[PDB]
Amino acid sequence: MLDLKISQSKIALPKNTVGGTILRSDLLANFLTEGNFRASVDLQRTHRIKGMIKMVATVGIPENTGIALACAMNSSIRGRASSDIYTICSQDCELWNPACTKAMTMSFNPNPCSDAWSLEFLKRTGFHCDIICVTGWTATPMQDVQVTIDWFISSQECVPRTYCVLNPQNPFVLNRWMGKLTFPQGTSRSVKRMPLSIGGGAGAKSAILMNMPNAVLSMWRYFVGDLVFEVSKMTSPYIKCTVSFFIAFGNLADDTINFEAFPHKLVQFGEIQEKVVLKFSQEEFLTAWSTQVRPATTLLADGCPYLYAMVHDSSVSTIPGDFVIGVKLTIIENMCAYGLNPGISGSRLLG
Amino acid sequence: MLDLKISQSKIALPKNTVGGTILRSDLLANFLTEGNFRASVDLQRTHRIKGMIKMVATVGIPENTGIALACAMNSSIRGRASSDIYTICSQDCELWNPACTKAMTMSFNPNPCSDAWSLEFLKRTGFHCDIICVTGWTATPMQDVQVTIDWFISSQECVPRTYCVLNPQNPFVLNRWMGKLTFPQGTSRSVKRMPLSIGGGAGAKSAILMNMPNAVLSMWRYFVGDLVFEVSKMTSPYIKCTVSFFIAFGNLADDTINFEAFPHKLVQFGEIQEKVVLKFSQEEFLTAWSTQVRPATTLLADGCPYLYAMVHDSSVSTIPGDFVIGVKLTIIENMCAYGLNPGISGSRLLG
Amino acid sequence: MLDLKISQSKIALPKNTVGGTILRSDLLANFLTEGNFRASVDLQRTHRIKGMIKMVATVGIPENTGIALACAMNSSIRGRASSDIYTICSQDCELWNPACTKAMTMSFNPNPCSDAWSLEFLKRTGFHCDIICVTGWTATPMQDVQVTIDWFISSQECVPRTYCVLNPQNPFVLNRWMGKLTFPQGTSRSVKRMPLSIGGGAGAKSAILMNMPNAVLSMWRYFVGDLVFEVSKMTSPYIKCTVSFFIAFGNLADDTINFEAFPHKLVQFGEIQEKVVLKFSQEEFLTAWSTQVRPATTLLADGCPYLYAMVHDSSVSTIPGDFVIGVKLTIIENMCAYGLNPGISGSRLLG
Amino acid sequence: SISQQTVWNQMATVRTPLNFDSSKQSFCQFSVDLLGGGISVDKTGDWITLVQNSPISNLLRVAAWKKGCLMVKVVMSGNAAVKRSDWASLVQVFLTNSNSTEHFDACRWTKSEPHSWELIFPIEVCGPNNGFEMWSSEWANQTSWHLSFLVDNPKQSTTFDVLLGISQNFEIAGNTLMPAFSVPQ
Amino acid sequence: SISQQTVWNQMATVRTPLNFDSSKQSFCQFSVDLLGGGISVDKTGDWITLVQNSPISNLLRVAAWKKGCLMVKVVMSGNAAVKRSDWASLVQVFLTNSNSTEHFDACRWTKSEPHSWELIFPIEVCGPNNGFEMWSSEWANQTSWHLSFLVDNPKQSTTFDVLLGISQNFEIAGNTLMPAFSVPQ
Repeated sequence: MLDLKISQSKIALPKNTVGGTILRSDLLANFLTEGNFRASVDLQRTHRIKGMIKMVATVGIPENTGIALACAMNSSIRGRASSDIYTICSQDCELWNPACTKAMTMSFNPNPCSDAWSLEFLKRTGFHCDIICVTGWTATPMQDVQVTIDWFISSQECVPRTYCVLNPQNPFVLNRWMGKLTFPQGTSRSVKRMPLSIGGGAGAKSAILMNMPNAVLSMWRYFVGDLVFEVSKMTSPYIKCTVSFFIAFGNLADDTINFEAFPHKLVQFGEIQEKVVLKFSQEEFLTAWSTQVRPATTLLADGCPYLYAMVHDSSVSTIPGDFVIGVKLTIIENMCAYGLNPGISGSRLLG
Repeated sequence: MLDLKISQSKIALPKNTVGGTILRSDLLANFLTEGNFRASVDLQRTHRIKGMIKMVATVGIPENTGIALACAMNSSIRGRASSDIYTICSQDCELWNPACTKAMTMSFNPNPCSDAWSLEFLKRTGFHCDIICVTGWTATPMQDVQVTIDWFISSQECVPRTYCVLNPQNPFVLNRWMGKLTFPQGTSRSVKRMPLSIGGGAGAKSAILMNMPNAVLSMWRYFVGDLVFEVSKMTSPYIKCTVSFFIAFGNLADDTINFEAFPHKLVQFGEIQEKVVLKFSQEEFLTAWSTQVRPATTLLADGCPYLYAMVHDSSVSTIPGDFVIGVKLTIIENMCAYGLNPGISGSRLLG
Repeated sequence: MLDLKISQSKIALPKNTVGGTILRSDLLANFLTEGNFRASVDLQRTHRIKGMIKMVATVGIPENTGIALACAMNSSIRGRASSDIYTICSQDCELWNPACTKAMTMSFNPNPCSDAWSLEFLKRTGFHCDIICVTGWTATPMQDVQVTIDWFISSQECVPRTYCVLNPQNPFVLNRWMGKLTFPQGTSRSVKRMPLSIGGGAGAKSAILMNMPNAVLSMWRYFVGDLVFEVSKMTSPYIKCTVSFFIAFGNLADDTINFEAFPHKLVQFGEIQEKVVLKFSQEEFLTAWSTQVRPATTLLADGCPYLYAMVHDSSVSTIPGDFVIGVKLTIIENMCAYGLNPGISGSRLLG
Repeated sequence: SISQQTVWNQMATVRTPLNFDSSKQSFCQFSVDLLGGGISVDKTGDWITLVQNSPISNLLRVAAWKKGCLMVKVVMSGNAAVKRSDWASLVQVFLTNSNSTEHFDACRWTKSEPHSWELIFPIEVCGPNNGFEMWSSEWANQTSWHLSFLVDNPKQSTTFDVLLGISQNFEIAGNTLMPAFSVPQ
Repeated sequence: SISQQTVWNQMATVRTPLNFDSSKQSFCQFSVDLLGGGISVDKTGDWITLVQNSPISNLLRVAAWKKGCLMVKVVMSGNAAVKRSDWASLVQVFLTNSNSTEHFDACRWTKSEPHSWELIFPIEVCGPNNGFEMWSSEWANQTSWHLSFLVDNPKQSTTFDVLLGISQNFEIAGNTLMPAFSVPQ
């Protein structure tokens, strides 16, 4: 490690940070160029590098507070690009809560087309890095905080990740943000409904947000597959809540008593636990469904399935704050798609 | 155990205790004489005892507070002896934080010259015991606290520990307090520099504090060895901080960017974890260095190495208080010393 | 190599440089700190280095000119130390003529007492480096010249070189400069006489120059051994001359016809050849001779042998300049010394 | 074995009272507790005494159990103003394990060289523990080693320096809690 | 092993200031840096000092790393005109690794024989490198060996000669660049 260390960045995290807040957004080449460490001139005087870039971020905070940070890598950027968690998280992005995880690691290949990169390549290509706060402090710290990131050239070789549009691989890596779900403290069910007609991007105001893997799925007309979701605790470990997940249609009433007669998954997090991976297999879906539904479509007229999330018991704590979790559809296994999509204009807004 | 129990002491710990505060300082013979337990008259009517003395101290406090206690044993005492953690911890002394450790044990041989002791021997010899608070409460308890100590005659035989001044053993048991380091909450580096020219004792005001093992090392002119440090968390587990340790010279500036290009160790404590043992081998030292440097020597003119400690990321919490750790150089392995030391007058103050 | 490269120095060589001229005299640590190459931060962030320091100097000049440069390494320096070729060449020093050698290499151990060094050690110890011009240009270049030195950490381990004063090793490394001999163009014999009573240092004006290995030999009263001399061509390869070397006594006349009836060695250099190693075995010496003779001693009263050098044929060229060679007694094999030397005041001046 | 030639450690410097009054009595007395580290003096005037905080001086005061040899060197530097012909002074040195007079002397010397003299001798610590002895412990009615001086004519034999040399076999065990040692300045 | 009996090397000759003024102060002081090769004196008058360029004096000044034993001999040749009965002088000798007063003495002597005396003792060089020590290097905060003299009554104890004897085990490494050594005449 030490010898393969190339740089070190210190990101500032103000005690009053809010969420949606960009901690730092820059050219990856600039994060990789801070400080003179062992492998620094090598990084600069070497024409091809095969090891992946590895980063180690550290910062610890007490259990009676929480905050969700996301560190995202993207091949390029044009203009005043969106910094929304949805847009930035499709390539290589890790989301973490320092209250649960005091040191986070991530290795990635900056050149998905091949197996090597260059620092020049990173500069002239515009490889980008955004570090944003996805959810603010549950309880504010006494003082301002700081996250230190150590950068290394890994011994792990780079491997390509390309997408053949009309010939998806298995599994299909989607990395689509499904939304940020909040369950306010109390005995409320707070039923959440995330549509599975994920084509067309994420809704914005008279606009749409878009990322590459979501754009390739939008090319197809109908699809099915085993869906894998990654659920993250973005709030303090002091706010407890048992969430129930299941597949159902938009037209069921919030007060449907036997919602849990459907196949479901109950999620409770341990103090220090922050992630849970849910997997809904194809046995939950009778047939493929539309990749896109026109945005104006009502819950009553939607013929496509939904990922439901609701409070099983209650959201409780001794400190103020809603229980908040983030849902990300990581991969689709044994996917199956039909036909080409002409396209529908616009899409619904995520959570 | 029960049958080999000889006494029980109850030490008072006021909710407002501060640190440097002596909870109880007495003749060991007096702690061993409280209460009538199974082995009590045996302790008094037996001329030689080969089992070590074992003590078990208990007291638990919640994780949102902390306090560091030290229980130290010394062969004798003359006059109004110093009670500073440095002076009292060289023979047999255990330092603990009830927030992490709710029951502490310690076994020792009161007669380092041989393998047996007597209660009479303890009385007429002046064997001493000090229980002091090294760091006060991070957050004060609701009420006053009390620590209960159960004393036993162990089944473990006593073993001698003697020092041949001009012929050190391997390992050399030093037990020298290097200081109490405080890192205030914030994004500050708070660089700490502990000199490795540990000869001559600890500085005091127009005085020097001294303990036996440190006095024998001061007899030699130059030395090197694998240094083993024991780092203890003396504050509440709610104040989080990643500390970085490395060897370097006094003349580097606090803002040296690539401090961590040197071989270093990053330390983060888990909620309930309180101790960490660092070991710096001889590969970190080119040659032996002075056992003593004259006190007035500047950071710029010091040609001997230093143990550096600094904040890697930041010191953060939701409750007030600095992150505080205590450093103790326990043993020196494969030590190597050169020449006899005429002596230099006085020494620098520890942390 | 490339990866183990630590620095690069560029030494200026003015077209009018003269000889005795110091091109650069500095702390070795400063030459090793110029430029940021692959192993640069390693050199600075590593406490012990076992590889030797290797340097590669390059500069080429045409055959119709010449100049003798010397690059010398010494453990320390006190005050306004002498920079004379004699004083500086006893530890690790290479002498070269760019007209013959266009790239020169040298590896050395900066810490003769052991097998490792540090950059800190180099700085605080005062390890010194002098680059001097021993002989000026035979013919001046068109423009100013520059010598580039690349510095590397070698893969070759460091090995100690210590001297036990009253117990010389075999061979004994002396590295004593015997003088700079000049043979002006013409048919003259130009007889040269270098005394072998090399103890007491080199003469200066009402002073003596001294280096360590010469100082240890001066400790003994009488000595003999197989003497190894290294003869270097310090002038342009265009000035040709056949030099004849032999052992004889000071009292022979310059015109002794059968000087060459004695065992001798004839030296002629090829265009590109610059060094020749002469070796005079003990069969040339009947007994040991004085280590020191009092300076005022005449050629007629000197009972110690001499290394003679004279022109065998003639010194000839088509360009102006004397034929100049430098003689250095490198090692003494199978040496044998007798008694301790009280000392004689002062010594004769070298060539 | 760590060792170096000719490196002793200073332990004490006792300067005879400047205001000694020959008229009341002719001599004066002081005693150095070698293992305990103390100096005792007369009420004969104002003594100037000092225990150097040298490595050995520090070690001895803080070492609970001791055992082995120590080398002792006493150097008397006197009044250089007295002509040699007028020297009329002598100092008696006594080695005892205790200050009580009920104890006999282990050794005894009398030095009278003009202006200066030197006295070197070894002492050895043997105790009841395991050959280990604790300074004046009430335990086995343990003891120490005191070097006492009776200085006849304090105005000539004015100064005394005591140096200790540690032996290859000196061995200690345990720590004695002591108050801070004062550093002059 | 090269060796010969009774062959030492002269290192220094220090002559007390001829214009010393008894009235201002009674003693005077000088110090010889054994390994560094320097002599330091008082502002008490005009000292006549000299470091002989003997083989050992030359070797020590130029040897970067030293290690091993050396023999030291000090000869005091005084004022023969003073009648023995009038001798009233003494000189205190101190061995210290540094000139700073913050350093205690490795050894101490006091000589007062009339007209002349001699003092012989060994010193040993131990350093951090590999038992090797560099003269006063800032490196491991290395040091040297200084022999200091406090001469009480410089008019009687007038002259001091220092001779060094090399040991069978003295070993050195590396070269220290020095400026030319002055040869008287």
